[PDB]
Amino acid sequence: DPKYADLPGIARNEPDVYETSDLP
Amino acid sequence: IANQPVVIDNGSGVIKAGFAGDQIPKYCFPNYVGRPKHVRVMAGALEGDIFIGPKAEEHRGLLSIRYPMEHGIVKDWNDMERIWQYVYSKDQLQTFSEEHPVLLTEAPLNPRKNRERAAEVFFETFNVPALFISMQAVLSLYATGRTTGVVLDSGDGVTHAVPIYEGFAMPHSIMRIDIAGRDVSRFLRLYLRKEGYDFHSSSEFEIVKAIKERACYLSINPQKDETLETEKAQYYLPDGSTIEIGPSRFRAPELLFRPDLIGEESEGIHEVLVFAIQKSDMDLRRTLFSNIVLSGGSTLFKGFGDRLLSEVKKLAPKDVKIRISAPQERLYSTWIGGSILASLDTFKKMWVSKKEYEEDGARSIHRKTF
Amino acid sequence: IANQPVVIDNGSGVIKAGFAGDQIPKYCFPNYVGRPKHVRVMAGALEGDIFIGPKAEEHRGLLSIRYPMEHGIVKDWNDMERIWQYVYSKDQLQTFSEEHPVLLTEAPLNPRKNRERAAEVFFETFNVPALFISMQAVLSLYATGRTTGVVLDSGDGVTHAVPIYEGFAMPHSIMRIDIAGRDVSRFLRLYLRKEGYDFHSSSEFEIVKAIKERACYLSINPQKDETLETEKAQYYLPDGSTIEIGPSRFRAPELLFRPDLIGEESEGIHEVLVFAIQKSDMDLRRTLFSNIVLSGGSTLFKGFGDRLLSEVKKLAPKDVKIRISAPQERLYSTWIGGSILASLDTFKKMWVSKKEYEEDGARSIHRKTF
Amino acid sequence: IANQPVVIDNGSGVIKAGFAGDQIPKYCFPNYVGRPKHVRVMAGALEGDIFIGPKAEEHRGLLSIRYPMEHGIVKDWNDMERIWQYVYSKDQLQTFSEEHPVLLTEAPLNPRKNRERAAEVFFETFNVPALFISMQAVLSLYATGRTTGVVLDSGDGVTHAVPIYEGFAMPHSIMRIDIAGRDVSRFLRLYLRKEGYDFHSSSEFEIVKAIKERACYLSINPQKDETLETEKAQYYLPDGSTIEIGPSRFRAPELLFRPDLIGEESEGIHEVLVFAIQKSDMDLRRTLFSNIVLSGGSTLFKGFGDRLLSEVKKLAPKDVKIRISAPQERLYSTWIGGSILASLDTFKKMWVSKKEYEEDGARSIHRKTF
Amino acid sequence: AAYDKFKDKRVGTKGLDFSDRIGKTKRTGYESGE
Ligand SMILES: Nc1ncnc2c1ncn2[C@@H]1O[C@H](COP(=O)(O)OP(=O)(O)O)[C@@H](O)[C@H]1O
Ligand SMILES: Nc1ncnc2c1ncn2[C@@H]1O[C@H](COP(=O)(O)OP(=O)(O)O)[C@@H](O)[C@H]1O
Ligand SMILES: Nc1ncnc2c1ncn2[C@@H]1O[C@H](COP(=O)(O)OP(=O)(O)O)[C@@H](O)[C@H]1O
Repeated sequence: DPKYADLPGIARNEPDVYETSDLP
Repeated sequence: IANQPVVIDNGSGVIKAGFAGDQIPKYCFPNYVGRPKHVRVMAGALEGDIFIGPKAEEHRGLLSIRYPMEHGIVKDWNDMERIWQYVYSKDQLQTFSEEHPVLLTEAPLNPRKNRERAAEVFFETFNVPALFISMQAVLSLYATGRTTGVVLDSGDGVTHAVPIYEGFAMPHSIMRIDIAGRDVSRFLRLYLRKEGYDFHSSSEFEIVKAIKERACYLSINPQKDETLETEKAQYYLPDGSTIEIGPSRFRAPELLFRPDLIGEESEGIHEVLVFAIQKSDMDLRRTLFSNIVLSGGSTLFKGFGDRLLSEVKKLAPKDVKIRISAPQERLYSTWIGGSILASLDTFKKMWVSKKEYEEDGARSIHRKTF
Repeated sequence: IANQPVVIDNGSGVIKAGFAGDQIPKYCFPNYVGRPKHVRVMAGALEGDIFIGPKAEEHRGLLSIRYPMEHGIVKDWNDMERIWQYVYSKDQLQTFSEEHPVLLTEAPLNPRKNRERAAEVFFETFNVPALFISMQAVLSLYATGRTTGVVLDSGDGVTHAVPIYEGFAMPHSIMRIDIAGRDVSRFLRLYLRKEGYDFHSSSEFEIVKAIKERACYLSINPQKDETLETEKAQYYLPDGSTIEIGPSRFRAPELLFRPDLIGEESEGIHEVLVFAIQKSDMDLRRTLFSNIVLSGGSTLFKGFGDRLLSEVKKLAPKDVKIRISAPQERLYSTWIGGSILASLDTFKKMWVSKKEYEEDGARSIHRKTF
Repeated sequence: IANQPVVIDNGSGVIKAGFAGDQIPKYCFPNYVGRPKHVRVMAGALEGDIFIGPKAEEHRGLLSIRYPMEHGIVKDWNDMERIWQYVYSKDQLQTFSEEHPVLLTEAPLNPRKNRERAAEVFFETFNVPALFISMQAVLSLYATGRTTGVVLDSGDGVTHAVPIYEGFAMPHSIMRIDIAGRDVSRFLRLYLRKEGYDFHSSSEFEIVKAIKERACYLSINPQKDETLETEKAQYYLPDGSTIEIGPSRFRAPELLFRPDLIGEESEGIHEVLVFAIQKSDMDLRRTLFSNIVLSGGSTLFKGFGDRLLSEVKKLAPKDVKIRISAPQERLYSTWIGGSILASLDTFKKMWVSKKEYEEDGARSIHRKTF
Repeated sequence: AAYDKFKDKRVGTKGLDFSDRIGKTKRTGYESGE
């Protein structure tokens, strides 16, 4: 978001959610 | 008077301050008091023996750093009082403490005497209209906008996990461990001494923290990265000197998953998360694995999510859907929650007024704390 | 040849071993394995990576304590077998397990596979002539010398009440609850952290148990002592440091009477006793209130008798005579029973021979277990 | 191996060499290489540009002194290798390096690159059958003949404290500070210039070291004796000139207890001892206070025991027995330990062979060294 | 006298590795003098 982007401690180029595979 | 309440996120590393309604904290400064160690000889030299925030960061070499709070527990109250005085000063928010209510965010499972002394400051030393103490985990849910979820808040001072389901918080399933970001910095320092780089000074320890933040990745398989030859990533010091960190880059952050490395008889961070869920009733366990929320600064390590999910998957039951959600503003999530909660009209009933404290005393805070 | 049988009280806290006819158990040691956490560097050091009993008691700081059996269920059989191997070592008893018969004392309403696996060890590993497993309640009656009486045995592992009338045990009236001495020590630890005293290490948890046993009183009225400001009685630690225990003294032991505190929706020990009597037939109920026998280590709390008697009176029918008899040797009543039972000529018919086990297997020991 | 192992105590001040079984080190010489600064004009004058040991002591005035090792870290490897060559030469042991095994004694928590390069020399330059590196603290215990004790070894180069219990060493409780005997000599030189006595030359600094050893007492109260007018105690220099040392006698050696005097952010020698014990488990703390062992040359200052015991008593807990034990041969204790360990048959298994080093490389030294 | 006291003492050097290797849990050098 461009609003929070001004802050120094922002995560960039990272996935939002880590999840397991649905298929066994 | 209903002047807008001030949110103060009393973090171990950096204190985040601002008024309710604000989208981001305006004023973020390191939580320590720097005093000049060298003697003053000149007549036009820097005035004052106390430097807080950007003045201390600029003139760091002159000053001796000393953290007042350790593992989220205020050791020196005189220094802690001066930091809150600095929040209200012309350099930071620049408002009267008597006009605005305050919203404080303390860690879970702290001593009763800690809250009592902290409260005394804001009612006796500062004539604050009203004070409300809130949990770190509950505020994170307001920031994320979810009623159900496990909040794993791994800070610089303390790491704790609080499972909250559809607004309800299970107080018996809350797990807290003293080992946090500041312990990894000390553990990395030991590896720099083994390489042959000494950082004895309080100012030099802040450079070691900067080195960790700049060049430190979490190994997915420790035995693979132990066997494979590590790339010697050079770091440039303020003077110009280069340091090759090498294998110590991934060996330092491993402490979070194996506390036996520093030599502490405790569970790993990955065990804390799963154990907290396992303590909860059978019905909620599957939903808690579905709704996992990461927070705190110690989650920012490269490949943190990948390693954590692998460790949780091994400990977790077979054929269960594990979804770990990380907000991009991991560091600022707690404060953002505070602003959202503080903005509500229900907040008027929630806080304890100055007059209310004077009548009942500390007892009112203890009843409403959780 | 019919050699003198060895009595082994398989307690969760302490194992009590001796020969039938002995007035007191000759060999009593804690039921946990201690392994050294620190590294050996110098020659002529303490030999062995495993320490059991008085060798682990003296070097407690060096060792990491692991209990193999919790709530009367053996989680680690390798450790428990090694401990039973130590019972017949050169330190304890000094005899061959193949020469002497064995008498084991298990808790009521335990899993079938737990008892079955325990027996396999003494028939397969140890070529014992004959094995007899006995109830904790029935042995307490031999010790006291009463055929009729309700035995409320509140141990470290489990608490249970078995009503037995004129040597007849009602198998449907037996009530056992997991909450015991071990849970009160963990519950006390929670109050010490709230006062600001951390005891993370397994070696430090044994001091918390020592604090409970030394300085802990059961208040006759909870709310009076909760509302009044405590004296904050000081305890001296091994190193020389002093801690203020304070309100944690009387708030810890309440767990036995109020399981709601830990969050477990179970009956209190006072409800277990009365409910077990109320299950019995109308004419026997009055006699069972008249003849109540207290046993187990967790009954040793100061004012236990006065608090229990008050709680039973409130729950019991009006105008009923309630006489609760507590032997001075509460801890050693179970073993003394085993010695009396084992000395009887009839006991020769009671046990299962090694030959009978080999033929019928587990079936034989399952038939003669109750 | 039939050939006796050679013990080499690589001290910053004096190197102590000899064969295992010997009662005292036969060959003790200063650890520096003296080169002639003046020009050779006549025929028949002193031969060689390199003087080591008694030849350097005899003709010191001609030579420029240069210490190859500082704080137990080899600065110039070419010079350090030549001194090790001198140990084997006709003047010293007069034996082949390839025939005898070697036992090296380095300070704890030294850089890995120093240990790696030091070992390489004894396998590459010297064709040694086997090399074993040992810790200074562990060897001191063999000399004293005790498995349990805290070893405060304050040397010329480095001061460190290692708590060891019944052979076991806690590696996380080890404390190391660069400030040592050589720093007090430099700090005393500062006071000599303030008094008005110049010792610019490398030879004149060795006279300052001799002055320090002769006339320096440790005050029980430093501020009292600092204020009081001091007696001007005269010292006679080699040439015949008399110097009045005066107050500098006790103000110089204070550096050991107050590192803030030079301006280094480190703990005092008295804090190092107590802090190292406080890190150890609660149970062992009282035993470690009971068993305190002094070592190193920097403890030989008059009133060291009186000042240390006063400082430890203030920092230590109340009602604890504090027994400080001093071996009569403080200086020679470390070497004697090496001779005792080296004489043992268990030492044979401890060895790293030449063949083993060639296969594994530097890894073999890190794997087998502590 | 010190040699005589420590003379018959032994250590187990099998599987010995003091180094800062993460793999395979905790290690304690010198197992026993058996
Ligand atoms: N990019 C990063 N990578 C790894 N660790 C980081 C990074 N940024 C900050 N940290 C660590 O996180 C700490 C910040 O913790 P913080 O979120 O301020 O805690 P609190 O919740 O107590 O305010 C820093 O001191 C540092 O140790
Ligand atoms: N004086 C005491 N006051 C209170 N609790 C005690 C006291 N002595 C022992 N205990 C508790 O009782 C336990 C002993 O249980 P025990 O009777 O040995 O169990 P078991 O029946 O399994 O053999 C101790 O571990 C402790 O928790
Ligand atoms: N009598 C003395 N009084 C004070 N200091 C002394 C005395 N004798 C020696 N020293 C100091 O101790 C040093 C000797 O250090 P030493 O113990 O030999 O070092 P290491 O243990 O590193 O081999 C000398 O260089 C000197 O600084």
